[PDB]
Amino acid sequence: GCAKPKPGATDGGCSFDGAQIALLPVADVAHIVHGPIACAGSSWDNRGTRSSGPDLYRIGMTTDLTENDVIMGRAEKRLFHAIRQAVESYSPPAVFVYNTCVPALIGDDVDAVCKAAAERFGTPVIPVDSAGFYGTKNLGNRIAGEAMLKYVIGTREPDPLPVGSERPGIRVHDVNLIGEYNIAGEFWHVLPLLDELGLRVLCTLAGDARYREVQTMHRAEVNMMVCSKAMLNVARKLQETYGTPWFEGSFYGITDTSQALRDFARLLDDPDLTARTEALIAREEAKVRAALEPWRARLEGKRVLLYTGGVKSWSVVSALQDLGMKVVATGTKKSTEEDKARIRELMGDDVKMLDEGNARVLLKTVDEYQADILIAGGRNMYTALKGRVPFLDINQEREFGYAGYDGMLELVRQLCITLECPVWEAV
Amino acid sequence: GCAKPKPGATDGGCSFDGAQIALLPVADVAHIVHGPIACAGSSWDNRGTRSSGPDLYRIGMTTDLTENDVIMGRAEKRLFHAIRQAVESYSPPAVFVYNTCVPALIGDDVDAVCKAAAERFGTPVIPVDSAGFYGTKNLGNRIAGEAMLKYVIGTREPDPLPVGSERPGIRVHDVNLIGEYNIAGEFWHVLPLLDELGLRVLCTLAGDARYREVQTMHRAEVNMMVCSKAMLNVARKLQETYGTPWFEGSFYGITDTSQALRDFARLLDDPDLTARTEALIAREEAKVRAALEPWRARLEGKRVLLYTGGVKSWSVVSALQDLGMKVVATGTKKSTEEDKARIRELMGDDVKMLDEGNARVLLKTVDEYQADILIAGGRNMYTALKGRVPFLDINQEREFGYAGYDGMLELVRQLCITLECPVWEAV
Amino acid sequence: IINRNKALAVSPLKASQTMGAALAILGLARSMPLFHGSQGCTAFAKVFFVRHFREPVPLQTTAMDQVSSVMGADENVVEALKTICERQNPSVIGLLTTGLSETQGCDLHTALHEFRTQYEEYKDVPIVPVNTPDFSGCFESGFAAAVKAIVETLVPERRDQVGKRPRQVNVLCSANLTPGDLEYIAESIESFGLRPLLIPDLSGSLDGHLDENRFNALTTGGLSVAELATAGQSVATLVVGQSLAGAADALAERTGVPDRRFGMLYGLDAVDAWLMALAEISGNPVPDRYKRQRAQLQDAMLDTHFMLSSARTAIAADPDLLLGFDALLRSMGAHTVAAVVPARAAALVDSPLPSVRVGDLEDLEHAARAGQAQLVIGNSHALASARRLGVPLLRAGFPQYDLLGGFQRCWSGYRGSSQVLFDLANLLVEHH
Amino acid sequence: IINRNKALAVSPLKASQTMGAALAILGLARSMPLFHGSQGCTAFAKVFFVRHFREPVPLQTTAMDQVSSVMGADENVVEALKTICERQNPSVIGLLTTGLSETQGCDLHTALHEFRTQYEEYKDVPIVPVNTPDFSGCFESGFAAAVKAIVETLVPERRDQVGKRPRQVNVLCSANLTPGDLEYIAESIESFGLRPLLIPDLSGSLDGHLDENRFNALTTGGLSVAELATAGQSVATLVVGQSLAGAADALAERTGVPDRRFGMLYGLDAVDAWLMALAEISGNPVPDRYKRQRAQLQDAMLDTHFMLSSARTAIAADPDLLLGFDALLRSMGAHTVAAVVPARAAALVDSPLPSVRVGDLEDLEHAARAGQAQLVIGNSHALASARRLGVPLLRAGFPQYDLLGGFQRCWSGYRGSSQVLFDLANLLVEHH
Ligand code: SF4
Ligand code: SF4
Repeated sequence: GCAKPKPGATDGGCSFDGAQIALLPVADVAHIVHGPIACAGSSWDNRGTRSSGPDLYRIGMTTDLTENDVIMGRAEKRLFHAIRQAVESYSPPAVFVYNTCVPALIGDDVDAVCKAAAERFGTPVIPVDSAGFYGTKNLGNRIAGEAMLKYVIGTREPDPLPVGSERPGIRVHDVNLIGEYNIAGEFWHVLPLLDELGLRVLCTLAGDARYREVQTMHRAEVNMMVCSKAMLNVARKLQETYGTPWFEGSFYGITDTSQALRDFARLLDDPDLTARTEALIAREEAKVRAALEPWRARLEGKRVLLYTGGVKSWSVVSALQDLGMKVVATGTKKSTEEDKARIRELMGDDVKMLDEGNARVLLKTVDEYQADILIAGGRNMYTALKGRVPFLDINQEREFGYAGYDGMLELVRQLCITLECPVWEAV
Repeated sequence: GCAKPKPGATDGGCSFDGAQIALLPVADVAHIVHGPIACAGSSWDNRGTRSSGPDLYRIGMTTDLTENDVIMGRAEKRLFHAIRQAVESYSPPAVFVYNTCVPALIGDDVDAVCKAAAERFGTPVIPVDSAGFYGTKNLGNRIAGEAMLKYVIGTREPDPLPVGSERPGIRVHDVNLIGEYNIAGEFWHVLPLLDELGLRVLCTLAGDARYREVQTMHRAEVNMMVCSKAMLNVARKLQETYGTPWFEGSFYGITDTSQALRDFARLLDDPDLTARTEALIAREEAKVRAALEPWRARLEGKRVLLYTGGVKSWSVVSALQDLGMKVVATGTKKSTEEDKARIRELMGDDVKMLDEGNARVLLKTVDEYQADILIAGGRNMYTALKGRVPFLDINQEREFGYAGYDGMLELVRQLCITLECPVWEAV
Repeated sequence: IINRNKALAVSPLKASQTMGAALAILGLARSMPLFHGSQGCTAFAKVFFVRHFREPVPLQTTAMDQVSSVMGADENVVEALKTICERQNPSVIGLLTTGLSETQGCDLHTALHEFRTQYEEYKDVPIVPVNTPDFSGCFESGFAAAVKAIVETLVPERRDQVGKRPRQVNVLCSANLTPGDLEYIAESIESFGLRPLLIPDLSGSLDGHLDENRFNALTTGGLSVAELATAGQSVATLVVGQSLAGAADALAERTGVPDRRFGMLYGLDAVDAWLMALAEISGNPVPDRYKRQRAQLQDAMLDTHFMLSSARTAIAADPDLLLGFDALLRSMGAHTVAAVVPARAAALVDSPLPSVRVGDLEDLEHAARAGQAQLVIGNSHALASARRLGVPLLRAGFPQYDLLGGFQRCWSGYRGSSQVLFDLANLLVEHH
Repeated sequence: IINRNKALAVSPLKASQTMGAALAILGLARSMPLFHGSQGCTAFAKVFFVRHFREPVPLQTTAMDQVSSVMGADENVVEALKTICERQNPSVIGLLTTGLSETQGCDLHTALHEFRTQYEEYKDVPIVPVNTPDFSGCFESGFAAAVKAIVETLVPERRDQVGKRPRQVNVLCSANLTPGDLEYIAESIESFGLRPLLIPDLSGSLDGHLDENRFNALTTGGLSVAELATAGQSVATLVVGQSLAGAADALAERTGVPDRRFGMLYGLDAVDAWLMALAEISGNPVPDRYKRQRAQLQDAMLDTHFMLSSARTAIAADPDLLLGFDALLRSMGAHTVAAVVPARAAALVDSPLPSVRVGDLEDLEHAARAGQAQLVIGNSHALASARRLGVPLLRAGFPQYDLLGGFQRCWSGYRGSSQVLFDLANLLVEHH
């Protein structure tokens, strides 16, 4: 689950952070943070997504609450004028106000201030209530889904497919990807496969997405949970409210990519889609397997320690699993039941109590199994580096690269670059 | 004149250097230096011209004579194969081979090797025979003109003016600019004036020039010597061989620019051109004078020491002269009769014997008159700087900028930048 | 004068007091900063710093709950102090208030007296308490405020007057001194035969500095409380950067050591006076080395004067760096056409600038565009502003996550100064 | 192995022997190089250098006439020596043969004995004679040959064996050591309590280094003949850069001082062994400073390993720099995919590269393209090659007229090395 013990595995970030991880990759929107600088300032350079157009989500926006403003009351005045500023200066399609510990405490009415602002100025303003102290990032991810109820609701109908018009295919198959964040532009590797099968994605939920894309989500024919289970709540609420079926898959590894595409085929039901999807997987497996053989000698048989940190990390396992590296995973008492249940299957009906111990447990735990690389996410990078151990970030946020068939092409490259690096013996 | 005294004012560079200064700004051509690396290597980064297209004159080319090649005879073999290389690899319109001390000494027959290469390969190869030891840069400048006799010779007729076609003007007035090197792209400041008056420039002799432009030079109606008197020999030989009249002027300063345009008007004779040229000068003087008044306070009354170093430097004097700065010029025994005769008019029927003394004479000579800046060309830059005196390069080669009406706009800016710099008091 | 406005901050220049106060404690050896606030506050600060120095950074959380509406956090602050003390056993701990915990007043001193009663924990583990709400001041002031607190918590008092013995020179370092600035400042001092006590010392804590596989609490630190104790006695104290006046005052009242303070160490005058004050403090003369570098700098001014004389620049930096870069540039004839600061800060009279703004990068872009910046000085956040003008960036300042070398650059002194002229010269030249 | 070809040189990588031999004399104090050749040869070499150091440079001309077909230049060489001697009165003069004068054989020694008879001029003004035809070898070999000549012309002989007294350590510097390399080499030595005699010393001659309004003959010089004379006696001689083996041999036969030579001082190993050889020569240990820097470098390797591990690079440099950069890069997992050199040069076995080419920039561009250079290290002349690939440049090497800071960069040692990793990392990162 999750609870928090002071200075013990106490790092993870608020629900606000969590909400902002999920809503920011909606590029053309204005993303106003309603707090003091602790909140905005830093999380702004940010991480991950790549846009193929608008870069508004890259502009740090925030009502910059001075102390006077919290000698209560002014907090609201500012926000109202902060939206007026966003709307006139940048004219966004829509505006998202994120709530924060200070303003939640002094009782700030985000919702009502937002609605007033919608009406007076004419730009949809969506309130995300997830100040940090509510809980963890996951919680903020979920609160981000909930708010997309007052915006997903077909506040708008699916565009008419473009006059382009792929012939003999039922180009009329609409779908959604929930939780794909086009991080490092990785999704650019999957989208062409979808397009080939004639699957129109109404919205990649926070992956090169635009506001007007989200509006139309209820008309999807099949929703798909991309790793993220933090948002099971949207797949289910869409299912229950519009009848739209769903599944879970990842786009990391040959197996999952093939499987994700496979159960697209059988969920929205067509024999032409189905025959074509086998043809596609046919072609791609052929391609990728062939391009990977030369590399098998080099990485094959290397031991990887694996650590989960909120990072959707069982996905990567699917990948390197098939290649042939022995994997050892572990969660930390403050793990989801997801992690621990998966850590279970993978190996040993015992440890996922690696405790709240940082490198202490972690480092020595690498040593224990004689692991070759540690894989875990940016937090645990410097414990790996300084403990003179090879490392490989679990972020699609980054500039690699790792999904679909062609993803693995640089996953492999990235593993060798580090675990064959002559710098390691030199320290 | 010129003669040379060992380690005394002994810097100036060969006739090869001189020839290369004159022929290099023919951009699309291949410019092969037939020598050892002393010759090419360095002079290659080069200086000055700006091209509006082809950058081949920027590629260092040279036959790279090893010692074996000068255990005579191979010298010629190489060159022949050197042209064959330039012609196949870069397909230039034409190719220019420059002669050099070592190859002139061992008797290398440039002319014949060139002609052989022309015929076998079909690309005009022009031989420039001006190895360093013949004399000075000026000499190399003159040898560069001579060689353009076997190429200027209408080896080609003037293009038909473009279907553009400026109406009511006798757009049919052809001219040449001999010795304008479009240095720092400065000529881009004059060309639009000429275009307005409907004077077509057949060729700016070595200023954004192309091979096929030079070919057509004999059909000019009026030739114009731009500062360079080192090339009086072409203006005259063109005049005597095709009857084409000429004059001398500079495009530095409001006066000369207006005067150069004026005697264009009265040389090729038209009352419409004439009335229009007054109109132009009318407009431009109005413009520039107006844009210069605000600066007059700042530079007015500053004393400039002026030194000639092969630099066409009496031109700049015309400029700052009108602005109001008191000018004191000086030449160095190894000066042309040009310099000394002009130094004469400017001031004092005595000194132009500043001797071969470097900073010794120079520095103290700046101090003598309490000069504010010294102006002389890149050689004397560091004697000025380190003698803690303001400086301003006499190169149009550079990235400023100084000709035509709009040129003075940054001459003034460049003067202030240095002689109002707080760095001077700090040393 | 200083201009301000309201009301939405667009791409903020400013970072929190409570982060800036956190890297001051980060410059004590074997230390551990502790935010009294919810966990995201620290998880954000942490990311900020590691992406800067690209090296791990220790930072923990009071972990205020949704019930930070009920029990102030008495329980939280206390269990945090007991937890760390017993888990990594710091040489020092930093107790920092956030915007959240300050919303009450948050019984700072008290919670610490609530963790100055129970205490099977030794005690003798010093604790620096700082008040630094996200909602006031800024990074730099934040930082300068944890130096006031560091000074006052550690040894200032009992001894005095007669506590001024050795040839030890105290240096009060400000926030925008990098390890490479700090090394210059220390090597510079040592070369006069003095011995620096740097307060505090990021040189010690932040680079690649260790030989254990794991370094838990910053052990690769700067100031040992041990040796900070001895700041009481010492010939003089040098104050580097105006942001630290209030700390030079605290330092100076509790001991008797006389301050000779001031500027960021940029430009001729700035380093001239630094060396002089050092020659005086120690009698012996300016080493031949810095005699030479002054000559090297003067020459760099002659060679770069063409390009920098009259350059329009726009600077988006903490007040100290502003004044430091303004001075440097003005010794070249460069005009700073646009200065944007995060918060009011001393450095009144504005320095010689007719004016400066508080209002961050959106303001910079438009102020820069107004007076025609040729060049913009600022942090990684400024790339975008610069790139959105048509203009070169020279980053300085304290978020630089996009530059491998940056956290470590020596800006200070004769070579530092001269290298900065090379860089502006080179940027200006190639974008022209 | 080393590949070559013919026949037209396109954008040459190479510069003349006779120029490189000219900056070695340029690193003696109060010296004046004299080309025996026509004037353009010097007027070119001058431009080259001043555009590099951006400071004045003394260089004169024998001034061979069209009549350099008749009287060899007897008269010319002699009148040139008498003229300078009597005009600026050098501490040393360099006599250097060009392509032109060598075309005869040019009675070098003789013309100098023709100016070792007449001589109302004192004499006692040493003269170094060097044979350096534009038509053989290259800049670096040029340079290493005027060091052999410098060594042999100045004091080597009479004394011996018993001439090896103090704790003075000789350093034979190669051509691609910048003043900032030489200062690191000198400060590095001095920090062990040794005292360096740098042979020769560009540190002294080339930066902004003077206080007279005019400096005629380089007075801001490196090596005093005065102090070069004392190289006879000295504990050991350190040889930096393989180009200097023939000079290490000359130096070593005439005195008895034992050499410990080699690499460009790049990377861990390179500097480890530099410091060790120093600890050994002097008994005392490696100062705490360089103990730290080695820790700093190792960290810069961990942080830049992501970007540099497996980078394709292409290098267009003198053989020394090649091997120096190759080593550094290989310690990172970087592949040098294309190495282009100006001339054969020792460093046979090629080092560990399967091969290297002599043939200059046109070759580099195509070799680079062949193996997919991601990055190109070279001089200002390489911009165009780099810009014509789609690729970043990091200049090093001896024409860099387009970069204000460059003639002066310290490449060497732990910080030098680490700063080079920051630079490649940063170029690689932003072009991706
Ligand atoms: S022509 Fe003569 S002086 Fe001129 S660069 Fe060539 S060899 Fe040297
Ligand atoms: S923990 Fe609270 S105050 Fe801190 S960054 Fe998160 S929302 Fe903002």
